[PDB]
Amino acid sequence: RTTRDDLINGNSASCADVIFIYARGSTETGNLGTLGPSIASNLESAFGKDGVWIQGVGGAYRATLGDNALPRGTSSAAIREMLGLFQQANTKCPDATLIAGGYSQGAALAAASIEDLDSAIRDKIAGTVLFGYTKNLQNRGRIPNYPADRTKVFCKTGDLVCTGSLIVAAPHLAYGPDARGPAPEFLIEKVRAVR
Repeated sequence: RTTRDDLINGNSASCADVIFIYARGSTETGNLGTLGPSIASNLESAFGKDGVWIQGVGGAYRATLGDNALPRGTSSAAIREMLGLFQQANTKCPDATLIAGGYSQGAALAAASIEDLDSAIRDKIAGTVLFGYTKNLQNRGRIPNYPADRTKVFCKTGDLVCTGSLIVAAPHLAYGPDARGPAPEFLIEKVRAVR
């Protein structure tokens, strides 16, 4: 559904080979929102249901509208939450390949948490997909400290949050097809290339 806690509910003896951590958009449902379940179903078709753990960023990430106006596009508490989930994946499942994603405020959250990681865990994140990336212009289409070749930004023409605004126009609401197809396809290609 819109809530997946496979990492938090898993343990070191049940580790999947692939762990996907995803941050939803502002005021979205569960911990996966509108796009996360689509990405998860496509990953599960490729790796098998037991080949991948799906984990949304819940806990202290409350995905409030107002926190988009904070300097990094989200709150420091949300960033600590997603950093703790990357650390939990690295500690519980040292051999797992990580992949990540986020929509809107969740894209700003994924970018800030990846920036703030140490290199040992960051280098385990084989690919990251961002949709409606609210810091696209500000970060010049990149995630700080993370390679461009591991990054795939879905920023539709006319999605004004990708050009420095916070206005949500119809292209911001149109990432469903990307979440069902090219975004999980990119993550799967990066995981296959490493494993």
